[PDB]
Amino acid sequence: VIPSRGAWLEFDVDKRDTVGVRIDRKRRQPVTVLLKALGWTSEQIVERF
DNA sequence: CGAACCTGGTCTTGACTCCATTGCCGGATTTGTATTAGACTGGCAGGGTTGCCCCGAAGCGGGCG
Repeated sequence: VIPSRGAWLEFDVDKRDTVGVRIDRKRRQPVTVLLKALGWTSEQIVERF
């Protein structure tokens, strides 16, 4: 997700079957942690996915 | 055959002129330092976006003692 003058972010499936948020070129950081950082429950994730 | 002549360099005397060269000397300018008393109390900030290669370092899984 490329913005103009913002901050990059990526959701890359690794060598294993794990999706990972890389915000502003940080480390692997799986995406359910990012949804919980949006306050999304694990139940809300389960309902969504 | 001998005597003067005028004039080249070669040099000397002494007076005249003119300008460097300090030395003050007084003033102008300029370089550095100090001092401001109400209260103020943690920064903005884009280059990064390659490809490939070698290698050093962390980190964890794996067997292990």
